[PDB]
Amino acid sequence: PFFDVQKRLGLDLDRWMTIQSAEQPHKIPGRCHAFEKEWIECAHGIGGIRAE
Amino acid sequence: DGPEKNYEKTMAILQIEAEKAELRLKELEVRRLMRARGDGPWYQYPTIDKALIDHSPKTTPDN
Amino acid sequence: KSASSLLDLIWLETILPKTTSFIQMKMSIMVSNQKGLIKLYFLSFLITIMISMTLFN
Amino acid sequence: YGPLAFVLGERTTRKLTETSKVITVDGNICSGKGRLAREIAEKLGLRHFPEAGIHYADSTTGDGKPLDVQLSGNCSLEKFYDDPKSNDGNSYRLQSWLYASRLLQYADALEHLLSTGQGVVLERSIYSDFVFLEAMYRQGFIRKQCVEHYNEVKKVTACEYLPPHVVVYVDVPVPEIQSRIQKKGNPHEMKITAAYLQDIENAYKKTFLPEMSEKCEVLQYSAREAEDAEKVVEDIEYLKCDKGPWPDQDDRTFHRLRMLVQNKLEVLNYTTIPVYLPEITIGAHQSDRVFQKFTELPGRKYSPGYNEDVGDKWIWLK
Amino acid sequence: FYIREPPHGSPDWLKVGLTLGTSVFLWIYLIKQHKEDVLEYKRRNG
Amino acid sequence: MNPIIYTTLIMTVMSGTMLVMISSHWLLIWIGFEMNLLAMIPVLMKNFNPRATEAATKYFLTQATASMMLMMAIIINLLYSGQWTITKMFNPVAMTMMTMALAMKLGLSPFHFWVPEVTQGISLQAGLLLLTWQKLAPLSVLCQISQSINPNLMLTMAMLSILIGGWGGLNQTQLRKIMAYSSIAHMGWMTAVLPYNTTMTILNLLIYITMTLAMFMLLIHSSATTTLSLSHTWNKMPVITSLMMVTLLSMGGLPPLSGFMPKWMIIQEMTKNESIIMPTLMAMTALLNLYFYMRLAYSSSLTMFPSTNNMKMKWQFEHTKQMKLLPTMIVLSTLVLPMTPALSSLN
Amino acid sequence: ARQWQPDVEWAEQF
Amino acid sequence: TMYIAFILSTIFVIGFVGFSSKPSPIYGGLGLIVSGGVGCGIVLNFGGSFLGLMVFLIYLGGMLVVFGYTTAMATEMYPEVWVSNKTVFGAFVSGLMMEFCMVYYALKEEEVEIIFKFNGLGDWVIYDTGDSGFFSEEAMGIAALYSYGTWLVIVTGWSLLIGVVVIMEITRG
Amino acid sequence: AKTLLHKYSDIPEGTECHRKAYASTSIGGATGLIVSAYSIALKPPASFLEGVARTGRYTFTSAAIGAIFGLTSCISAQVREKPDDPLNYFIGGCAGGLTLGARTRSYGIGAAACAYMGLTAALVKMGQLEGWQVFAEPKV
Amino acid sequence: KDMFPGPYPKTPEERAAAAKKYNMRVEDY
Amino acid sequence: MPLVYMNIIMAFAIALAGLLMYRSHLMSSLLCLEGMMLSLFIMSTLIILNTHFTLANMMPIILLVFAACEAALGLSLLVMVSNTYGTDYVQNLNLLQC
Amino acid sequence: IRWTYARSANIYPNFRPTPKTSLLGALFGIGPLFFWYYVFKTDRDKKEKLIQEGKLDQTFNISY
Amino acid sequence: TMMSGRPGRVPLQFLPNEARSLPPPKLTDPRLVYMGFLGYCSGLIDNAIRRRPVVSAGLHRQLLYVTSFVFFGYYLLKRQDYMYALRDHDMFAYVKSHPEDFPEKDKKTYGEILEEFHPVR
Repeated sequence: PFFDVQKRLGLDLDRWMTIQSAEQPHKIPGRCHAFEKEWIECAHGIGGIRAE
Repeated sequence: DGPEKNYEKTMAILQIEAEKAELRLKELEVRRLMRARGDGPWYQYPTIDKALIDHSPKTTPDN
Repeated sequence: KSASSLLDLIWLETILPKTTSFIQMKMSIMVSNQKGLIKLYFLSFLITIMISMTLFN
Repeated sequence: YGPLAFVLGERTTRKLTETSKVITVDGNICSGKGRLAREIAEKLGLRHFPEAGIHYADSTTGDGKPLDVQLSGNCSLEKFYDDPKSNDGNSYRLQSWLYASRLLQYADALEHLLSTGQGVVLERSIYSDFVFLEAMYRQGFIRKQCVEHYNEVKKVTACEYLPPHVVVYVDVPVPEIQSRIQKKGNPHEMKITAAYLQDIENAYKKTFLPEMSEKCEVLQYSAREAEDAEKVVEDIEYLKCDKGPWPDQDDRTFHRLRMLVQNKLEVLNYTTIPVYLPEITIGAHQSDRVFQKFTELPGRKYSPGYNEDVGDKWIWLK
Repeated sequence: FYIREPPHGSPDWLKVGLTLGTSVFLWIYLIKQHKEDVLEYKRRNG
Repeated sequence: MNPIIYTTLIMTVMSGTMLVMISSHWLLIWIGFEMNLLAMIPVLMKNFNPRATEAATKYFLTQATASMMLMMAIIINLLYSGQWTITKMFNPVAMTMMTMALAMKLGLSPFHFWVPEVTQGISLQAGLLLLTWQKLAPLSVLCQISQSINPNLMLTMAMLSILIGGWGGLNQTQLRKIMAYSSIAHMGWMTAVLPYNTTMTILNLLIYITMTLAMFMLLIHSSATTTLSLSHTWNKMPVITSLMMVTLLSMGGLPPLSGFMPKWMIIQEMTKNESIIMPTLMAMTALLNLYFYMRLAYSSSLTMFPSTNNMKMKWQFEHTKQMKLLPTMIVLSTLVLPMTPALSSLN
Repeated sequence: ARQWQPDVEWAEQF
Repeated sequence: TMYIAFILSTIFVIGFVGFSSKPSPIYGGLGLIVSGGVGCGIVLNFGGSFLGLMVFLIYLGGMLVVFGYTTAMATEMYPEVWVSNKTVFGAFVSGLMMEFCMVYYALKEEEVEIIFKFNGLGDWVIYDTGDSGFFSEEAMGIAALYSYGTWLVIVTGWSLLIGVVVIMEITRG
Repeated sequence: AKTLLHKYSDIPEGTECHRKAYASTSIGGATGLIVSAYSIALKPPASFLEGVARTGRYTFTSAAIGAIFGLTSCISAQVREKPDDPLNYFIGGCAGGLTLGARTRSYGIGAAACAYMGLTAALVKMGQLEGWQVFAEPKV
Repeated sequence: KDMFPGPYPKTPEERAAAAKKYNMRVEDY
Repeated sequence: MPLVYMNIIMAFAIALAGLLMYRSHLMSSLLCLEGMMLSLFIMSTLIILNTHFTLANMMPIILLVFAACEAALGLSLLVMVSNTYGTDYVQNLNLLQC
Repeated sequence: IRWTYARSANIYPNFRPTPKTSLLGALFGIGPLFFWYYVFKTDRDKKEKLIQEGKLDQTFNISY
Repeated sequence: TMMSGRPGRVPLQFLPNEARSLPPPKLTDPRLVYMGFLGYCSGLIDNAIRRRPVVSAGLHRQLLYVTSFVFFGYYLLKRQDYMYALRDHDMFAYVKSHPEDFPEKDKKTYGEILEEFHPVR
């Protein structure tokens, strides 16, 4: 039971550290920012089964 | 009552139950196909939201 | 003798009800060893972890 | 009272005062301890609890009137006096029932003390009830297994209660007690032997009084000394309060004790421990019949206040 | 009858009134909700 | 323990479970598990006894090992994926380690050994929390990662859990140990359908929670911890033992009682996926649980045992503590079978 | 005549 | 000196074997001390100055309270060392042999797959060629705990306070 | 695990009876080693030699059961010329149960083990022939 | 409970007790 | 993977095996717990530093905090066992069976 | 009472699966079953064969 | 997990706004009546446990039991109907959008199909 209260109330409790492509202090990019960005934008909304 | 009342009631019941059986088989096939392909509104396991990605000038030019 | 005792009150019962209940009782005694020592079932946990890693990869 | 009251601020330490003490006036059979206890209660202002008998629980529950022997107690002191070696187990059954009655009495006393704040003057106590049991065992009325069951029951219930601050003991000798009994009038009491009273005195002076003196002060008075209530009261008013574990009590343990003593079924939880002694083990058919008889008493069928037969009304909205 | 007055005793008219009010309010809210749902269902279809 | 402190500890346990069921980050799930353990240990030791200390130590050791394995699995998944979100785990070894850790937290066999001991050591009040609320977080985590769960390992654990729970329940005369083994069997039943349909796992969890709440509250209302002590309850309060018999029959999975709902739906879902041997074996093995429930029903209500003389005094007094949820939990655990099509609301 | 109604010997088995 | 990290990791494994064989807890203490110091060295070598010094400092303070207890609770008239019991010595030797076998297999055979796939090349390879500028990236990311990780701060603080409460409740009898 | 399973199943029925028996023996030995390890963990032997003896006894019993089952099944398939009949596996399972009874030295254990094992082996053969899935992949 | 049929008598004491139970003589039993 | 990752994973495995295999004292089990926590810290720290996951550099500190929280829990349970039995021997935890 | 108890309730507790008892039980339980199965199976096979080849007369067998 | 990942599903929402297009369950629904019956049984058991007249004591309490059970049952039934309607709608849409996977079969009457006759002798 993933009660997604964050998406409901709009709060951001831990989605800021889930990925290294998110906003980071002083805009320090992750070592694989480009690859993760491509993977996330490719697999956005199509579902996990298709994304695999 | 008349013998035709039970006749028509039986016809209606048979129609309803046959529709139920056909719908159950259809639902099983639909669920199997959706789970196998993941191209429908069901079995849509979540992925990373692309709104978290920061499209701002980073520190290193090669991003 | 051949029916009333031998089959009904003896073999029929021995073949299905009595045998099964006895097996279940023995398994109950085995599982509930009434030891309660961490040193034993933590080693069992280690063995289980190793076996799961070997089998299911 | 509950956890909410403790959180909101109701603390028993505020209620405790100089005279917030539990006093147990002990003594041998017909030692006149009752008059001394009453006189102590009158002058110190404390509440007096007459010694718990067979029908003490009947007084606290219901109409306050004793129930039938078949229902409330299933034992007789008179039968024990007549035949102390009966094969019905009446002796040990009576002893266990009296221990249960005194356990309830002690709980009610502590409750009253912890709620109202007024002190309590009890006659004997669960701590002093073992004297009779030991005397019965020494006389041979009850066997060893009954003593073992009594010890098992006692060690689980008495531990949750604080011993009395003051233990007043009357020390009327055995021959004087025999004379009083033979002049009292009750033939059943006259049937009491000499070794029984002697063993009662031996237990009192060997185990109870020394052990109580280990915990707190133990005042002692003879027949003449106990007849001066002012003298006994003055001693209590000048006793060293250090005696007893009560100064070692905070609002936490007081909250625990007050929660315990308000739930009588929790108080008597371990009284009915499933030890199948033939002297107390009531059979299934007899248990069913006696319970059905109890349930048919006026006011004993439903919970208090919902018995329409005894005048309770508004039950539909109650 | 009882030497100690019953812990329930005379009815707790506060609690009884609260219970009755809650039940009546629940029934009224349920009826109003059902009416609104019927009206909305008719509106969204015709 | 101060009531304020006890309420804070209970709220901390609940907040740990809600953190596990609410976060989207693996680190926060592990944090919620840690908070649950930290606030559960003193709750286990509310009443100080050597048995309570032993139960707390064993529970702490087991949960600590499970949390270490879970964090190792999380770290390996991060290493092989660079992801913290609760999603399709991208490493099979990490998946296996996490499955072992979560099974150890739930008490799925062969990680079942601590449950009968910890349950017996703690009081009924703590046992209820341990056997009902402490199953929410690991089950939620398993339901979130059911896609990546290796079906073979989970099914083996479920079948072993059912077998071992039934076998262990037969040799037990302590009520708390019987409840612990029944909990193990029901956890196996719940985890059997995890790879297939998680809503059936949720339904089974709800039904089991209602049944166990009813049973533990009846035990508290009777202050009974052994079969002999519970037997005396027929004399003082026959209603309690009759309701206990009904709830035991429900726990056995006998229709038309509510306990038939989870087993029926689980068998349905497992047969929809062409698994016919496993549900049949599970149904047959449930008969051991039904056996020890029936034995308890005999000793408690169906047959009357010898009481003691001192129950006469207890007859006069009425229970003061009132559990307001007990009638509702009894009703929901016995007479909700005509309401199965409500399954959709759990979707 | 009556129902068997477990005795102490039976009860001590449990 | 191109394999400093590998040597430190081997010493890490050695210390883990040392306190995993269960000698007297006093000796397990220095085993954990060595392991923590060498892990701090590894983290320093990978650029984690603050993180490595942090593990070093915390474990140094934590093992002290353990030592206090070893002399109060786990105090055996004859405390046992790694060469005092054949069980402890056997565990120590088995751990050392396992470590040596895996090290030899990893080194002489470049690609080694025991459970995961390990490459025999030096750890220097995986390092990045980027420039952090006027930054201590680890320090900035850690300091982002009070700006970005407000929720983490709240939960950790609550857990620490509840930990104090739990310790007091447990150690009260 | 699956390596031994495919070392036994890939051998066709009624062919290479020696190798089939060896594969079944290996499977039985692995099962016996697992059982011995669990028994040592849960029920600790007094001495190392006692543990070795217990492990040897359990492993030998399990390996003998597996070898006898494999030999009996393959011989039945060869002689009867019926590779796809569950009766072969039933006979093999009953032979394994008889060997288990012999090792435990109990006629009742032998007979019960023969019956149950034969039934289970026949069920396994039927599942192999038909396609029964003990662990069914989630399909819905 | 002792006046019900039991297992096969083995010791002469058991054979005497069974004979007494069935209201027979030890020699005749 | 680099060999340092292999060494750290092996250290975690060894500590886990040690914890699962008690000998006499409960103190050594807590030592193995702390060792596993330290190994996990080192693993996570190396992973975060290597991938330059800046915002995730605070994860090992949180792990360490909850690690020493569990250590304090263990220490308190240890003192209670010693107070109740005189020794921290794991064999004294025997009342609860099955 | 003893006669009734020994006839019904005391049989199994005093039963020991000796080879004599086991063999008698087998030959009396599954023996007749297999005998009747053989007889009836042979009869049914003969009837079915006669029906198949058309050499069995069923002129007025319109009730079965 | 089927319906959990449906697009547009708002988390922690008992009744979506799209559910209002469905007819609400009638207040005379047998399921709602059974919910009221469960509430009444809960009230009776509450009276029995507290040792008060089962069928008469505390009419307000039993009324509250029935009202709460009916209220929650009505909302629960509405959600259940919405979820089943969603299931049917999604199934129909998937069938419509995938004609190849669900092809119409040739309709052969029994006069054409040959089903073997198994005699009963």
